[PDB]
Amino acid sequence: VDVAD
Amino acid sequence: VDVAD
Amino acid sequence: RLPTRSDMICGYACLKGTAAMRNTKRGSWYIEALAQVFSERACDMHVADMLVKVNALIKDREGYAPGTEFHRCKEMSEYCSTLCRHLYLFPHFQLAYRLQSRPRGLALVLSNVHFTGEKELEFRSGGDVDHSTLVTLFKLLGYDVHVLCDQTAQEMQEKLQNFAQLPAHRVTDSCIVALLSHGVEGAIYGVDGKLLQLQEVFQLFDNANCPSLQNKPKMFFIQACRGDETDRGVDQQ
Amino acid sequence: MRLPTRSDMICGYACLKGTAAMRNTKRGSWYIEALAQVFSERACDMHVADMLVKVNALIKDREGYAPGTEFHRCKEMSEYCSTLCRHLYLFPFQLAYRLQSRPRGLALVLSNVHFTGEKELEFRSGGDVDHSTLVTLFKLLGYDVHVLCDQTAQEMQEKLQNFAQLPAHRVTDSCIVALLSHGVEGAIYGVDGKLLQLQEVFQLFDNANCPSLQNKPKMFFIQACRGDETDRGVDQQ
Repeated sequence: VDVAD
Repeated sequence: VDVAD
Repeated sequence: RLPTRSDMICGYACLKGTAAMRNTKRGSWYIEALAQVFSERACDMHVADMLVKVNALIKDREGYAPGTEFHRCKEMSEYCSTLCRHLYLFPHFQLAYRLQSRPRGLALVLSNVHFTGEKELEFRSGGDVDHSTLVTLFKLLGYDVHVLCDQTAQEMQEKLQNFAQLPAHRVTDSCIVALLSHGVEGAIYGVDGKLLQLQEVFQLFDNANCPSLQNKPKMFFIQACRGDETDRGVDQQ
Repeated sequence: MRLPTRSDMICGYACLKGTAAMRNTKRGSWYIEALAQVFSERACDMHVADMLVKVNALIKDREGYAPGTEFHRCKEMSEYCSTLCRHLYLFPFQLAYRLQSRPRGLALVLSNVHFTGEKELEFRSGGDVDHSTLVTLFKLLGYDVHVLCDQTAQEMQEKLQNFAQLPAHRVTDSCIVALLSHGVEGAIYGVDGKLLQLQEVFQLFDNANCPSLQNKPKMFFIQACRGDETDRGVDQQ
């Protein structure tokens, strides 16, 4: 899944 | 002559 | 669906924190170099590569101002890009932005040269040459050129938004905005010494606020200081 | 002829000022994945700035998969900035930087994935994939790859300086630095939750502090957030 850096 | 912006 | 901002290229006369240099008779180093390259090479070079040639001219130049801190000083220009294709101005078509409309786009040249005293901001001698340079250049490149001179920060913001919202953008393929003034890192001065943040300028033209320009290349050229540091330069080893 | 303090640098950013950069917990960061894909395919016939335009195009089209969270169907935009003065072909000739040395340059890949600070920074799942992807890519492009993992801010400052000061730069033709971590606008986090300002990183490699790399192209790639704003995107009109 996509998450923030 | 050269001056600053 | 699009990100909120894309397809922009922004040329800066100098690096963050530093002064941009201007000759009191010839005009700014960056605008002079920009027009010199664009006039010669717009026919066979895309805009990002043209700005690299500009960088090379600025890297080699040095200040002439005997008796002041600007004598033999240096400057370095830069550009930043969210472009997603080659940007040929076509004054190669398959991998470049579509750029065939007549006009090629609308252009705005906004020059602040005479300041109203509120802060210590000085007359920008040579700014008239910069202004004439870009108006003529952009007309010859096929743009419909709008002009504004000596505006306050509020006038800048209001009239930039008016320009962004013009219906003509629906039927053109590109856009140019040139801002020439005093400034600080990330913002430019109106003639009243009040600041307009550059992020607010770019936002006026983004995919949310300016749907007419979605997926079309948007060029910004910023002739303004970005701080107070004068670059003394370094010897080549 | 003398030089500006800083020139001949290109810096790719995973996201825009104020916004988050996106990372897939299994596939790694969007930006690194696109960078490696484009560079692997096109380094033989496309210069680095033009490849970064192709990377911009990949990022512009991607959208988030994170069902039931604020990142589902989110967007991102990458960018690059450039003080390059010639084409940068990696050559895996005339109008380009010289790039014929063996190795083509030194490369540093600095990855922080495990955080333990008073800041609430989460483990960067997929950061290991980014790290191995870049080490493989830069070896393939002919660079001598140095690596660093899970460094504090002070360790990053000191070891970046040591890397910039290595004698090998005198005879090589280019340099690459990749930094992958959590970040904020203009700075990246060490694993201790303290910040390293990017302006101090670039300074270590500039014409004054790193004379061995004067007039040689220096590439920087920064995989880090630049703010807390999630981009919800815009419908294309």
